[PDB]
Amino acid sequence: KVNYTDEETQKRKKEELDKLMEPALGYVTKIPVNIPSVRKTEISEIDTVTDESLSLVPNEDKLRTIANENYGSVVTKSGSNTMNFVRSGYTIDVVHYGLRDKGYVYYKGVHPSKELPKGNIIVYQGEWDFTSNADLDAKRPNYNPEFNGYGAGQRVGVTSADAKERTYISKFNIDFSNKKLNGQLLTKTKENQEKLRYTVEANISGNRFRGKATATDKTDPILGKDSEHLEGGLYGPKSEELAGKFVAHDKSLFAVFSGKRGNDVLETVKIIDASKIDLTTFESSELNNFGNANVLIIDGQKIDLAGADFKNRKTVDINGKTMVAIACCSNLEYMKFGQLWQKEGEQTKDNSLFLQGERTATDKIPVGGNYKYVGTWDALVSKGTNWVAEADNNRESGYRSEFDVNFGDKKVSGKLFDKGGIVPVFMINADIKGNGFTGTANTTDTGFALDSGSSQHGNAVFSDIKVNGGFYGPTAGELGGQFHHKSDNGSVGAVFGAKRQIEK
Ligand SMILES: C[As](C)(=O)[O-]
Repeated sequence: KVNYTDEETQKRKKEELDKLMEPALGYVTKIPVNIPSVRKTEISEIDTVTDESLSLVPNEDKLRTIANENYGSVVTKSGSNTMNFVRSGYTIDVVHYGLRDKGYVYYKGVHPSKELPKGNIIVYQGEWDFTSNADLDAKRPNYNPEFNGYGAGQRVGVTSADAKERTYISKFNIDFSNKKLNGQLLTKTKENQEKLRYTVEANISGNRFRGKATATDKTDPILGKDSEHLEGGLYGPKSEELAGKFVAHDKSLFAVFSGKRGNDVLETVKIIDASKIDLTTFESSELNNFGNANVLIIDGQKIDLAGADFKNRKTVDINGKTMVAIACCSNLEYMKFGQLWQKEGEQTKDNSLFLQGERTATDKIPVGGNYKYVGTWDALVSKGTNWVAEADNNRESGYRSEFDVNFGDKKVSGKLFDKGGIVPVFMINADIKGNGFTGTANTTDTGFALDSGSSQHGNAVFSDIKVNGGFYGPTAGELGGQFHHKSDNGSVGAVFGAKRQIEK
């Protein structure tokens, strides 16, 4: 009166929806509420969830604050009683009236899966929830057989919480051999009759899936619009569970869903490596990753690692912390490694090395043939003084990593050089198993001087340090790995990557 909104073109609307396809630990949206002069409020406030705690309900704090100041009553559904790695549902003020916030609908999960079942078709079952938009002109009946009260969905978004004695159940079939999923979102009445509301189809990439939800009944004034923007992820170390959301193409619905597979013991395969070595404790810890090795996830937030140079320094603010990553290399398409630390003004804290890669499928690991791989590496050795390897582009005399891989004998042989070194400082010997390798890193008998480069200073020696690595890319044309050891006799953390060679 008069109400002005931004004129959104169809192109802009698609772009907006496309943005919502970015993988994240979770997502949350506000339940729409009409201001007095408007007749329709779309679903518009859709935020990523970046915290990693399963006990934190997205925006429940914001809601309880408003509820309390208005004597409301907050109720929260998460599925916390069934799921171990995912949460899905709503937090809602059930005695809501007027123009104040009603609540939120969300999903989130922890430990995006780094191992998937090897193959076959696996069943996941869970629940789903939703909020509609608010619309006076959507033919939503004053009396609704499915939803409680007067004019459900008309002035305030209607939700799964408002249903009359109905349960909202989800079922999925994941075909891990073809990386495809299908599913059904159903409603069950008190008389135990099921009605299919949406069919879901999606493709799996990394530990995420992207696809669509097709409304089964387009005459439904609330659950009647298709989505071409469904996205979710597998969660748990071994894809024990899933969770995701979809947004109706007209922003008239935001649905979330969860799922859990049965107790059957399945064989799994590694799809992702993503970890870091702390350069003070020389301990390894896992990083969150969604299957894109060129994206570094810190505190549920992302750092693009790609850049114009051989290796690139990225500097990103994450929760008031200035993170710095030096990521190598531009010739590696399916993996990245390098340094990571917190910029503490002039100093630096939590110095670490990281490595990420997208594992080759086991059935694409070559069965025979001998290949050279060439790349570089990053390392810290400490034994009184510090010795360092910093990733570089000098194949002749730099910090070279060189490998001979014999796929026939399932052997990897590697050499890690110091700059100017004529003999390597580390020798790697490993066995190939599935899409990775494991073995040892050894210095020579009498090892290498901590360069310095001093005629009184010490020498470092390491014996049978455990090495873990993977093959990355469609046909294992890239390889990488790491090793770490903590000792008073000397310590080391090292990451390396290399690119398969062709004889020119
Ligand atoms: C193109 As890629 C290695 O980020 O899947």
